[PDB]
Amino acid sequence: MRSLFSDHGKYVESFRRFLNHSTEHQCMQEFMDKKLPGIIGRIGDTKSEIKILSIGGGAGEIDLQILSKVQAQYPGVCINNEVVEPSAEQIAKYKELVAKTSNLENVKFAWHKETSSEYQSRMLEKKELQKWDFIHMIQMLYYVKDIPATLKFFHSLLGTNAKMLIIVVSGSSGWDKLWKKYGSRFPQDDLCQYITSDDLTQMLDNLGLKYECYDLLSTMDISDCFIDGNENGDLLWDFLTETCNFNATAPPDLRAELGKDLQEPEFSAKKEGKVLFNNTLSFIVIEA
Ligand SMILES: Cc1nc(N)nc(N)c1-c1ccc(Cl)c(Cl)c1
Ligand SMILES: CN(C)CCCCSC(=N)N
Repeated sequence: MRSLFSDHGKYVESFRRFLNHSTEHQCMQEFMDKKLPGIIGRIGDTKSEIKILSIGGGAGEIDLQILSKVQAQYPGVCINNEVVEPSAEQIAKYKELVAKTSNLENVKFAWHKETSSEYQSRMLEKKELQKWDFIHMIQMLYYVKDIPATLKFFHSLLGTNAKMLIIVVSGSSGWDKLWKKYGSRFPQDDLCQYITSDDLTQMLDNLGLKYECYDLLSTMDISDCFIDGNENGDLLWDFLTETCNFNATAPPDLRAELGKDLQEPEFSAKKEGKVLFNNTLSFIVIEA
């Protein structure tokens, strides 16, 4: 039983089934349209340049939505958007997207193929720390080894009136229930750990930082998960379990258990002839 984190194989294909089967994207887009404006309201006050740091930037969809809200709030102001991302593949697509968008003149990008850790250490070696007006870590803390040091570090880079935004699954989502109850019966991949908003808020309370946490409901249609032999439903099985071919490798005593739970009022809600795994997201805003 190997971790789906296999890398650029079943991972990607399973991920895709996750996107085209959940409101993951719409959920974040809804937050950027209704809450982001208020949040970035003063990050550029008194400045002739706005510095934005994207950790785990990814492909850039949401990144681009963020810039747009920042731009309408600060017409004419140059923006400097740096991106910290380890995967060349992700960087390639991010670049492609930029070259197709046309409202990006006052915006200059720079991409760095490295991890947030390499960034952290490599920046602790130079001179004094460069400050940022806005930093964001969207769905990537799962891949960080030392979360506390990471949160203390990046918070120390926040300039005057600056804000840091972080997004992970909610402590009240199905994932939370899925990991607590079956977390150890799933392949241990030291490349990623389980993290919910509960864990994050406790680490933030302990670090003594001031934050605000908003939850927003999202779902993942796992209807194909109850249709024996459904090849797509099997795909979702791999993403959830973080295991390749979960259906054909997992103890008959394991899956048999999951079936009953992936339907309970804690894991998923049922309606319209559908089963919707709870994908609630958390948006934490950390003040400088
Ligand atoms: C929920 C989730 N959501 C997103 N947007 N990306 C992910 N990579 C995960 C995920 C899936 C399985 C495990 Cl084991 C862990 Cl740590 C994280
Ligand atoms: C979707 N998934 C393959 C990989 C994401 C890694 C961003 S890692 C970082 N900045 N330490």
